[PDB]
Amino acid sequence: QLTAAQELMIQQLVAAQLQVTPWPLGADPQSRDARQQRFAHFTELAIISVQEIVDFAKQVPGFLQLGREDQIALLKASTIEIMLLETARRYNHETECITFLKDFTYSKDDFHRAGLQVEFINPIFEFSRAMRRLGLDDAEYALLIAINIFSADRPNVQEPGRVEALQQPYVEALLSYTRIKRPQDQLRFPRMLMKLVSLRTLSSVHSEQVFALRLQDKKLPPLLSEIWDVHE
Ligand SMILES: O=S(=O)(c1ccccc1)N(CC(F)(F)F)c1ccc(C(O)(C(F)(F)F)C(F)(F)F)cc1
Repeated sequence: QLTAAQELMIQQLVAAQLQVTPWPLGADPQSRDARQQRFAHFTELAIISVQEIVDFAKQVPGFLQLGREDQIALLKASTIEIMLLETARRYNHETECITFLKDFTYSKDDFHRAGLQVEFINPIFEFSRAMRRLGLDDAEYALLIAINIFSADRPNVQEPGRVEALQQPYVEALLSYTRIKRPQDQLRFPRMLMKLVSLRTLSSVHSEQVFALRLQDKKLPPLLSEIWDVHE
């Protein structure tokens, strides 16, 4: 059984988890102004997602207690990973679209029309598609978000032992939650760890998608820019 202390951390997380420039209508796909406006749209969707991800972290017990520079380094690393996680949650398997809202849905071709490469769009859609077979519930997603944020090995983490100590009760809760929910499915927890590793691959591919877009003269807005640009 889950201990009281685990049922409490899950509930806080779930409760905490409860808490634009228009697509260019009928513009040519080859059109450069249209490709810029599609990019700017996604960019603005993405800005609302870091906002909500930063507001969610502030509510994870311990996070605000951490070094200001560690907060930022933890948020820097995991933003794209958490966005990817959420995209998967919201994927419409009938329609083959990542949904942001409800009338805001995007196919592979939508992303291509914004100047993105198949090298990035294909693996994001495959990850979304493969997440349904895992059948995660609210609590499992939330636990996974919290463990993703408390990753001791991110670039520029100055207090990794503190970060790991904060992670452990969440990994431990997740383990026991999976054993309770699916006693017969002993591959479930390792599958969850496998997604974490996928997220680090897709975070890396996202980074080079951002770089290539710079070579096409497409610049991220300041807020996203400080998260994702490389510069020497
Ligand atoms: O799901 S996203 O976060 C997303 C962003 C905006 C609108 C809808 C969905 N996303 C796809 C992913 F699967 F990776 F999560 C996404 C994130 C970031 C980007 C970009 O960084 C930018 F600039 F558009 F925001 C880029 F296009 F450069 F890759 C594009 C798509």
